[PDB]
Amino acid sequence: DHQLLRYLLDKD
Amino acid sequence: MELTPDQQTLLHFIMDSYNKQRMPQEITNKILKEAFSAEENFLILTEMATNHVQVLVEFTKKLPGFQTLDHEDQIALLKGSAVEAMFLRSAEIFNKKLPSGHSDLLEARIRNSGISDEYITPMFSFYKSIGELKMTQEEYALLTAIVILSPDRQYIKDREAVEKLQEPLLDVLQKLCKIHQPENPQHFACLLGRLTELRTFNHHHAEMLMSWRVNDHKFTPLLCEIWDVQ
Ligand SMILES: O=C(N[C@H]1CC[C@H](OS(=O)(=O)O)CC1)[C@H](C1CCCCC1)n1c(-c2ccc(Cl)cc2)nc2cc(F)c(F)cc21
Repeated sequence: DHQLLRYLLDKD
Repeated sequence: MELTPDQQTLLHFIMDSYNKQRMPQEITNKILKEAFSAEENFLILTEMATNHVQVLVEFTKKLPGFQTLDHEDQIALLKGSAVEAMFLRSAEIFNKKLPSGHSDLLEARIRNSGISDEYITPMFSFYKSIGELKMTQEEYALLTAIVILSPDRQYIKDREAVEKLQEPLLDVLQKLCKIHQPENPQHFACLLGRLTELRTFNHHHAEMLMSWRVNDHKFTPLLCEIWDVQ
């Protein structure tokens, strides 16, 4: 899983 | 031959976005100031690499059209390019001009950082091959964008959408190579050829880190996602 990457990609 | 107004706009925008990284001086001053143990260098590496991932995601998000891509393809592009972008940025920093004898000390310090000898020779061969191309700042910024927007990455569902975003960056880079180095008509081809050499760092990235001469290999949760490490 890449939940931190997904979070950094989807924020703002 | 000359860049069009739209291409000049694209180029300055990529440059501004790329410049949000740490200064090469900050990085080299730390390595040159004092010799560190393999344990101290491993900790410097993980901190530097975690910050680079953050900066890379911010740069990637700014690439024209990246946000319009399928969300799973966005992750695949990021995961597929992170290690290569980190080595290309290390090669850029390695080849920045420093006072007499400083680059020799920088090289000696990296050689003795804790990394295994089997990975030192391919790493310096790449950094030196990059350095012989005498690349400008714009060339590193565009090459990094080209590396990220690679349509041939594993798990990419819609390659054509990625090709469309990569094509205008390749066009700008080719024009710059023809402008910057008109005496060397092979400059564009050699820049693209180096991208093939860069991909070899993927196969052994995990092994490079795990073979660092330290007792414990502690990584951050963000590096664990991007690198193939636990
Ligand atoms: O920290 C680095 N590189 C980063 C790359 C991202 C940059 O971030 S940004 O903010 O500018 O984008 C900061 C430096 C490392 C250092 C880490 C401490 C011990 C010596 C190498 N390093 C590498 C290296 C070598 C093996 C692997 Cl497995 C990984 C990278 N090669 C190097 C070559 C240079 F010249 C150097 F200064 C630094 C080098």
